[PDB]
Amino acid sequence: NKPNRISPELLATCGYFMPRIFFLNSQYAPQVHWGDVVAALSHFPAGNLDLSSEEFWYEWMINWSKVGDSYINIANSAKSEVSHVRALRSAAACYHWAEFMYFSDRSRKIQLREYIRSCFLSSIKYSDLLVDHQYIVVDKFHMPFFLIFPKGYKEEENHPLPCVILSNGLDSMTEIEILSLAEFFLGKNMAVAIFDGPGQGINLGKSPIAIDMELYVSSIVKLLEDDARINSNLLCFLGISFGGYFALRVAQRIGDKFCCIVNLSGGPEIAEFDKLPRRLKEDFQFAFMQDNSHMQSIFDEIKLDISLPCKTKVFTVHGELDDIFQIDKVKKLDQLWGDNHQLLCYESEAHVCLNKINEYMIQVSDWVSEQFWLNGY
Amino acid sequence: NKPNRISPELLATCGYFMPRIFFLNSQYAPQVHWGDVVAALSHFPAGNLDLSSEEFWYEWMINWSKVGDSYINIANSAKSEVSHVRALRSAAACYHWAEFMYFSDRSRKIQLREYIRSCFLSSIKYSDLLVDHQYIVVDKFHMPFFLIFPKGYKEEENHPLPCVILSNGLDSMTEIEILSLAEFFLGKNMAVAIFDGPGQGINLGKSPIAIDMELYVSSIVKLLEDDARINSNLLCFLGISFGGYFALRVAQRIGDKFCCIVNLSGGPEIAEFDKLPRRLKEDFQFAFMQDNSHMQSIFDEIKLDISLPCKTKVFTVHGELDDIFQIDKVKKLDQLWGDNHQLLCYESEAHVCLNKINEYMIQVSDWVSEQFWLNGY
Ligand code: NA
Ligand code: NA
Repeated sequence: NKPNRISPELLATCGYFMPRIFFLNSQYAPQVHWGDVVAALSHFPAGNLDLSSEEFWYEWMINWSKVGDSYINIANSAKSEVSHVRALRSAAACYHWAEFMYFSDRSRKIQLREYIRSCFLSSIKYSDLLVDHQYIVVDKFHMPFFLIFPKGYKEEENHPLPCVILSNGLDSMTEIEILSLAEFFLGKNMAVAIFDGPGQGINLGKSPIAIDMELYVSSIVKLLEDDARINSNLLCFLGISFGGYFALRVAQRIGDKFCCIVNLSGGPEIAEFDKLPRRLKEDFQFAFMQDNSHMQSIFDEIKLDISLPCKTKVFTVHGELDDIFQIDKVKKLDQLWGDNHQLLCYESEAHVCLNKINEYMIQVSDWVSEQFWLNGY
Repeated sequence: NKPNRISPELLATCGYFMPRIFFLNSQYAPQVHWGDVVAALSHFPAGNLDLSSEEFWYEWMINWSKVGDSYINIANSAKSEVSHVRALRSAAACYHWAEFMYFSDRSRKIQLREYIRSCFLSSIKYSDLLVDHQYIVVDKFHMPFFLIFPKGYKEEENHPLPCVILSNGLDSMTEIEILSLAEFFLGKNMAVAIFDGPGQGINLGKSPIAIDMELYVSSIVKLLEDDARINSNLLCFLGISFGGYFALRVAQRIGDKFCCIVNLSGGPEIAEFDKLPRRLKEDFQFAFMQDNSHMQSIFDEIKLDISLPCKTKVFTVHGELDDIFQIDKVKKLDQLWGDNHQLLCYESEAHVCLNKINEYMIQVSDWVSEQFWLNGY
């Protein structure tokens, strides 16, 4: 018998995704341990090493689902609330990596996201964080919304807090990657607003993702203006990935509502749809609830008019080797937007610079604090 | 230009150590991100893949030192206390993986452990945990000692707390692996006592490790008896690795002082010294401050008399494929010690079962709580 280990071939093949799967060391956001990846991949079928193939991500979903199931069983037999919550968090992380690049069974993907959201709402019950969970009605759309306050927050012993609104990317889950980012702002005694817009979080596969996501952000701003606990003159919008694209839109359309905006590896336009690597064609197809033939036209419409003015301070983190949002288009935007746009460019980093996420989220969090201080906080 | 990645050959070679390096998702204990491992190993010299070779661990120490240095620079330029502490923790983790299997420069290894301890004492200043740091005098030895209380602890609003004493293994650092384990008990509103006995933590390479570590544990017990904040009738001793060996000694010599004892992959005797794999000969040599020729005699003397009675409830977690503490010797002890010894044996797990550490620390923490409840807590 050999110890349970990940195949060298598989580890190599998954190199791009390993920084995504581990993500950020987080207190509240579900996170995998190395052993969870071993549990998922130790018995992964050999000869299945094509990141672009449907068969790879089927086995990926199946194997990660097993590890999630194992943690739900630990959670169900847990002898304490603290153990129960630890197990539910581990389960949620495993189910997210099961689903995030799986698009072949719409009902199964939605089921896995429901598992994650059920785990999250259970974790909140036993957490030490004040979570204000509600639906924001935008026209006929009921938008899931979480307003989260720093550790030991009491309204009676605090002035109104600054607030960071954070957007999902194409394939993130709100309580996993976005809550992970949000902890950097909670750690600095800021409120955070995380949300499931159309085609985002729990709504992925239910409603098509909205290109004009600023309309939904506008409704969050209106809520924060009405909340006495929040200083609406100290607001930041942060987007990761495609969420970073929304961050550039917010800068153009409603930028004057924000002291500052953070773009984590979003861009003003996406690379040619047909030539997208890995599973990204199916990823974009699933989010927009459209087939291959309709997607380039959507990419055309997505493309920003970069001459339309940037109405606040923007900080972009981008990788030179990003194959989804090309660095040349980001640098063109950086040049045009001038003193209002700061670019941190990582020379040897792929899409979202995930080898640097710990160091750049330190820098980004301190930059946001500075912009609030520059607006007299 | 290719994105910074770890060589397939290197990832494969390091498979045994990757679960050790990532360890446990921790709130206080320093922990690496995936990106830190990439920073360490992306430019690791090719053709250097022998885990048993001195040249491998020299380059390992050099490359991990670079990443630690990078985090100290982030810490020194940090614009907030929260950012400063995040950076110091990341630095401490990197310096630990630089040193933990490096024995060739005594002064450099001690220097790296001093860096970690300086980072830790700085992190305590800005932490939300009550840390009682002092020296326990045992004869002429001044033993570094940390009594840590749960989050939001106030003596005036608490009865005396149960306390878990945790021991280092051969190559752990007290504020890294041991504090990581300790968080499972802090999470359950227990006090934790972590310490640097002879040849342990900051004392590794300064004093030879003491085979009779129970003498130093006895002095901790006396301190906890005198502390009004601690219920001395609700004490647990946990050891990891060689620390688990000390846990078996404590069970034999002063077991009646403890409600329960946890042995994380310690054993009653070590495998033949001469045939030890990887860097373990140099590891044991360094800890005992002795040369190759003296080490088998020490292993002889280390070997327990398993007929000497176990004086409390013991829980052992062990891997079938452990190549340091053979499972057959652990199972012999389990049989002899009877109803007072419980064995969790993982069929396909190597030394310390690190692919299972998250799930088994859930089970272990709940088991300790149960033993305190069985002693009327
Ligand atoms: Na307000
Ligand atoms: Na006491």
